[PDB]
Amino acid sequence: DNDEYSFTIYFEKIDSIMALFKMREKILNTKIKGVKGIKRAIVQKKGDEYVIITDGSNLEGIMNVTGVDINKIQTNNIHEVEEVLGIEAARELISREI
Amino acid sequence: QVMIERLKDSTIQISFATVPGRIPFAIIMRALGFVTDRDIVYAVSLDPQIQNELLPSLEQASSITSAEEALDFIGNRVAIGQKRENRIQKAEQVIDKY
Amino acid sequence: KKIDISNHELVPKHEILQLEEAYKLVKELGIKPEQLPWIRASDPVAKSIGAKPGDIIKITRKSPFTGESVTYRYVITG
Amino acid sequence: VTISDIEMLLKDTEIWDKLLRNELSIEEAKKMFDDVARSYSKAD
Repeated sequence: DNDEYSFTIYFEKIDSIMALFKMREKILNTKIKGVKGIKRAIVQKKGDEYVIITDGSNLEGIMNVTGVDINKIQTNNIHEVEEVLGIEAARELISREI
Repeated sequence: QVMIERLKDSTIQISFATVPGRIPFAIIMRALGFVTDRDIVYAVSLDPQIQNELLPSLEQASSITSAEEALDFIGNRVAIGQKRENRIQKAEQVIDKY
Repeated sequence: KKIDISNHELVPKHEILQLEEAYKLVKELGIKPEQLPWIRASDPVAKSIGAKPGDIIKITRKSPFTGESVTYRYVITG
Repeated sequence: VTISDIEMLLKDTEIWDKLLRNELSIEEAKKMFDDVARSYSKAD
């Protein structure tokens, strides 16, 4: 530890000018929360209920998320729902999208 | 046209039309008369923060520490299956012309 | 993943047609059985009802023109 | 895997063709259908 909101890693094992920047970039690319694929989520009010509009698409991950109505989720991706739900669901989604 | 890249691994490569492939920055710097790494990092800038980014590119050319080694590296890039002499004069002439 | 998807609002109703009904349909339509639209046996909905290749699946769908519309698919290997 | 699926498809087509020509009745057609299904479900 160094400060209230600042620390330092010492990497005493590695002895190379190369791969130190690689470790830095690997650290900078580490996920801390959220599900993969989603960029940002926005809460909106449609009627008397609250919905979430998402700039990413990850159907299975959202189905795994607690507090999500699995039987009413709708997505913009047709191949995802085709692989997850089936071919008739993909047909209906194509009709609705057009 | 001369194009300069900054790859994912914090290295800088210069590649133009005549010479195939990419050439590391310190290689071209040595071929043009900059032998000491301090000379390169002070010709780039005087800012320590900017100077810190030159380290991977500086060390990627630690094998080549003389102008002639850079010159015949460029020659090997452009001239294949020739002796050292004609290689170095061809490399220096293509550097001085194109 | 054990989540059941047969209750999703995009999924129509799938049924396995008996051999007599399939034979009557094929004779009345004047076609070979493989001339109907195909459905893979690995489809999640087809797998949920234990469909096997060679069977005919009857699908009931919502429709703004007639309420419920019935179509047929042929189960192929895949 | 793929060859077993192709053999399944070919045998199903043959059974359907035989049934459509009235060569065999319905119950033995069903027995052939599910016998082939069980026989080729082992590989899958």
